Amino acid sequence: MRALVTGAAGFIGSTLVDRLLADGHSVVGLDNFATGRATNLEHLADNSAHVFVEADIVTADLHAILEQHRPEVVFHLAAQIDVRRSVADPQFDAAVNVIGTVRLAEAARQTGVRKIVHTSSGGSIYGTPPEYPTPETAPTDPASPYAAGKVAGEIYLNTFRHLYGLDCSHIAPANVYGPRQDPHGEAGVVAIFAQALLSGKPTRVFGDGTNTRDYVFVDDVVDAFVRVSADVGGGLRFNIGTGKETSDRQLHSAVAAAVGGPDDPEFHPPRLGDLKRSCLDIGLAERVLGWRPQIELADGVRRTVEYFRHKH
Amino acid sequence: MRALVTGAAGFIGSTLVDRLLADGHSVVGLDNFATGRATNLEHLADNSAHVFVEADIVTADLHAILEQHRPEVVFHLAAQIDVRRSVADPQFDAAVNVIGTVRLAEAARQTGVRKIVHTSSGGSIYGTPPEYPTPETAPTDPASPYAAGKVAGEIYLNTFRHLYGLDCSHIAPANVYGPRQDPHGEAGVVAIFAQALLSGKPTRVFGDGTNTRDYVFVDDVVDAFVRVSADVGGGLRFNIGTGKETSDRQLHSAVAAAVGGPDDPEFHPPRLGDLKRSCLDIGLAERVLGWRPQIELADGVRRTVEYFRHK
Ligand SMILES: NC(=O)c1ccc[n+]([C@@H]2O[C@H](COP(=O)([O-])OP(=O)(O)OC[C@H]3O[C@@H](n4cnc5c(N)ncnc54)[C@H](O)[C@@H]3O)[C@@H](O)[C@H]2O)c1
Ligand SMILES: NC(=O)c1ccc[n+]([C@@H]2O[C@H](COP(=O)([O-])OP(=O)(O)OC[C@H]3O[C@@H](n4cnc5c(N)ncnc54)[C@H](O)[C@@H]3O)[C@@H](O)[C@H]2O)c1
Ligand SMILES: O=c1ccn([C@@H]2O[C@H](COP(=O)(O)OP(=O)(O)O[C@H]3O[C@H](CO)[C@H](O)[C@H](O)[C@H]3O)[C@@H](O)[C@H]2O)c(=O)[nH]1
Ligand SMILES: O=c1ccn([C@@H]2O[C@H](COP(=O)(O)OP(=O)(O)O[C@H]3O[C@H](CO)[C@H](O)[C@H](O)[C@H]3O)[C@@H](O)[C@H]2O)c(=O)[nH]1
Repeated sequence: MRALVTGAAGFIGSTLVDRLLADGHSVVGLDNFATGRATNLEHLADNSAHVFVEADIVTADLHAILEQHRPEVVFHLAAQIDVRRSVADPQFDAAVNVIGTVRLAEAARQTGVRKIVHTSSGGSIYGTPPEYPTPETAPTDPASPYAAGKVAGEIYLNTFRHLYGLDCSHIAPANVYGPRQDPHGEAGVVAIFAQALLSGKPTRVFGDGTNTRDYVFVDDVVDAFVRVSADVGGGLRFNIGTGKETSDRQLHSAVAAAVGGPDDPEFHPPRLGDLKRSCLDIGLAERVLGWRPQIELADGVRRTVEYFRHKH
Repeated sequence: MRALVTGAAGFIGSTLVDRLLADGHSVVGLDNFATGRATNLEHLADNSAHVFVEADIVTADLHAILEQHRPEVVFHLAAQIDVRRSVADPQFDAAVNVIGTVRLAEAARQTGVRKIVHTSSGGSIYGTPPEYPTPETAPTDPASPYAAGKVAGEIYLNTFRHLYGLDCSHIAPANVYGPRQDPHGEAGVVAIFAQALLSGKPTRVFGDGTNTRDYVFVDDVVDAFVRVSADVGGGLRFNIGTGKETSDRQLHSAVAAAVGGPDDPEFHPPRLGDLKRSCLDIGLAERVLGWRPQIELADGVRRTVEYFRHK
């Protein structure tokens, strides 16, 4: 089928592109390189099945783009990704994550797109939830602007589903990690730890290091995207994680073990916007999509460290 | 208290301005006249307790404005109000209703504001609801971009409440009608019927005219805004309506009885985005705020028609 991936030059996006190409699809990648990198797609230069469009979802003529490329499925991964950045500038975050999503939906409903697969944030949309691991039936209760825009994105797509019959499902990942994740930002802790420890540069945890996240390997997330792209799970959000909690301190230890380096992080002050715990109930994804995470943290971390070691 | 009202040149907004001033508050009104009218505020020219700011919530320096005026409560009524327009231009609707709300919250949290009273849409946010009358416990299920943006506004304000402790409550009105509603606007059916029947111009219904709404008078809505502005109902939405259903067709008869003469409208195609039924459970507002509507449709229609006739 014809596929279009927004955020295609990014970590998850470029990985998804590779998978869709392997599955025999024609893929249009779309990105403005806000946080994505051309290097993530450079290996595709001579692949006729891939076309890249440099575009900002906030202002580009998405109607024209979709009219030309006629995707059957749009995988919407383009977003402002950093929780702290969303606190610092909530308007910008809302522009990219809400307005960008709205413009894309409005373009899509006009061009015969069958389905949009949205990227939510299973890690943050529930805020501090009533129970862990947290099912999709739990109320959204965002406590950062990033989380709020992700929620608003889902709701708008649900609206376009009612209005035009434009199908949607929402992939709501926990904390995704693996090869191609940028080690030089403030988000993407696995990447940050791996490269810093390989380079012998300082590392840090925040608060007392007891905050937990649910760490899910990129390939597993990509598989969920592909599964939900079919006429399955229409209208639904799916938590995409492992349902296991790892503390900041425990993560550091795991990455240090994989690197074979010291396990001696610095301790820095808490970050406003960051939840204390995150753990997803992944039963619905199993039931509806037949999806289960295959990669355990130890193995995923090893593969991530190797990515940094082999980097040219 | 010091109050700021966004959308103050509008129908509900200017009415709320009057109420707050009467209650002894100082008021800053803010509007860009997208749909509001200067005539709604012209009587305030000489009142020093009131200051008006011409500003667009999407682009204005809201931080500077709120820093200057230091409002304790912000009543947020500025919005793109038309469902059909939201379908025509979802991006614009989202810019005003979502981005505008986000910019206001971000300004408010930095400027010592105690509470934002948001205006949601009780009539539309539930979409086709699981029951009637519809309680606030019913899930939101918007079926127009307008409704979606209203829900998104609520959620962003709830977010700012968690993040910064900026208090918020959501007033979710049904179908508000009464004096100062734009007779020449695209929204406002009671205004449309009143204006047209007074002019002897044609009146029309969409679909087969079976679509129902909950008609709540402006003065009752304003009272709910006042009640919820206190330290009560934090983080909560309140349906503000009558809990009584009136169809597109049945309203026409009421207006014609008030105006006089003929009672025979046309019948045009349904419009994309418009729901079929709407009726709000108003129990929560009663229990929590002590709010009850005072004005019944017949009485409210008389008032509205009389107002329009006087011009
Ligand atoms: N990594 C995680 O833990 C995780 C899990 C849940 C949610 N997500 C979501 O996954 C998606 C991909 O994130 P990622 O981890 O690969 O990070 P990333 O930064 O590599 O991916 C985001 C991509 O979107 C692009 N982009 C940003 N703004 C854009 C705009 N206005 N127009 C066009 N392109 C734009 C960036 O340039 C980048 O390539 C995002 O929607 C993110 O919110 C990430
Ligand atoms: N009338 C109803 O039935 C009803 C009920 C539920 C919800 N609402 C909400 O009530 C509020 C008031 O609506 P109304 O019925 O008085 O209509 P209105 O059009 O008279 O009031 C809206 C006001 O907002 C102003 N405004 C719009 N965009 C603006 C912007 N970008 N910057 C600054 N000001 C801007 C308009 O100029 C106008 O004065 C709105 O938030 C509306 O969505 C209306
Ligand atoms: O140098 C660092 C960086 C981070 N952390 C810790 O690592 C964890 C994860 O932080 P990230 O910034 O890597 O990611 P987030 O938890 O902010 O991720 C959130 O945003 C993502 C988008 O980037 C996804 O949406 C995800 O679901 C959501 O939880 C936190 O507990 C943080 O304290 C450290 O200990 N040291
Ligand atoms: O000439 C007309 C115009 C409208 N209508 C009918 O009148 C009803 C009300 O339409 P309005 O445009 O007056 O208002 P909405 O129903 O669109 O109101 C919605 O948007 C409002 C904001 O403008 C509020 O948010 C409200 O809660 C929400 O239901 C509809 O059934 C419509 O079909 C007619 O019969 N004839």
